[PDB]
Amino acid sequence: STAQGQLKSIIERVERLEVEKAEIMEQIKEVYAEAKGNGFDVKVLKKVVRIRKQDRAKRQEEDAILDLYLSAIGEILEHHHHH
Amino acid sequence: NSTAQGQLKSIIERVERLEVEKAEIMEQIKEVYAEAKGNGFDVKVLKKVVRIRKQDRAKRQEEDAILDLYLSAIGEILEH
Amino acid sequence: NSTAQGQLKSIIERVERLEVEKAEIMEQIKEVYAEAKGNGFDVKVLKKVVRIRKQDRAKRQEEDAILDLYLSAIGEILEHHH
Amino acid sequence: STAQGQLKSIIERVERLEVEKAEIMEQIKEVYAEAKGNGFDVKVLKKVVRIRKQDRAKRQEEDAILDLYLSAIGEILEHHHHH
DNA sequence: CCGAAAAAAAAAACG
DNA sequence: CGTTTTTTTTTTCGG
Repeated sequence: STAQGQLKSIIERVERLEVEKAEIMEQIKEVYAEAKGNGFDVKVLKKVVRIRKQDRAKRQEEDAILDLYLSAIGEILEHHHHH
Repeated sequence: NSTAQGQLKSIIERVERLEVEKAEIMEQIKEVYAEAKGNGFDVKVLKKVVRIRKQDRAKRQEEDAILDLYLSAIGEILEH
Repeated sequence: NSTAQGQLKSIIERVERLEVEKAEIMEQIKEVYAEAKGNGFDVKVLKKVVRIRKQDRAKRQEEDAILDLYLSAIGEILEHHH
Repeated sequence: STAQGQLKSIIERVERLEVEKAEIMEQIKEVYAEAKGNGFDVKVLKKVVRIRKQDRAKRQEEDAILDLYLSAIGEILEHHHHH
């Protein structure tokens, strides 16, 4: 039936995507293992990745607000030029 | 603290790319579930179905692992 | 602040006693495994057996939970035709 | 055989102990939940409990070193009670 | 936001 | 010692 087929496609797509996600997580562990093999401190590395992630989030908030300012300026410009 | 730092950069950049890909996957999963809800499905029940199937596969590999432990223990006893 | 201080110490003290008890339990578990090891058992295999049995109990609990979801969803569909 | 019975008592004792352990973890979680219900921040509470645990480890190590000093002094005292 | 469920990070046991 | 699981903290995600 159509509902059985929809169910099957849902479970199938989710399970494939989660396979891919597990592959990504495993590759990340590969990078950390190689970093450790070259003498790096994995724990501080993970802390660095977390900190850079947090700073990146702040920058994106700043960029969205920045775009608000740019939008208001854009309206002021179009109004200035015509009339 | 010189020529290791160039490698450090490759490390962090590779990690950041991989986590980008990971977030893209998570987003696709969320999209599939939201479309399922839009087609009248209960996302919570769907996730429980996926969860149980995942646990069953994990158990099956676990039992393969205990089997391998048994065969190894026997071989260790018989070799020495 | 002030009045909360009496509650704070009672909380931390009860939790810390409970953590004492939990650590004592972990010690007893290690004792059982060590004595079995002294009797020739393979501790790793034993832990795997305990772990598999626990996974079976978890799986059965999950099956009961999804069963309840099915029953509730059926009740939802039927009770909201009227 | 006797090894079958030993196996069974082992598995049952461990499983009984892990039952007890899960009940204790539940009591801890409940205490934190009611504390939160009284307006506390659970995360900071857990951080404090962890810090006190770390202090307890530090003091017990230092107390063991203290015992080394006390024992050596005791040896000097037994030597003294001879002169 | 909450409460459960996944994942990351931290801690510890085993050889 | 270190590694390779276990335990805890942090994060996710639907409601």
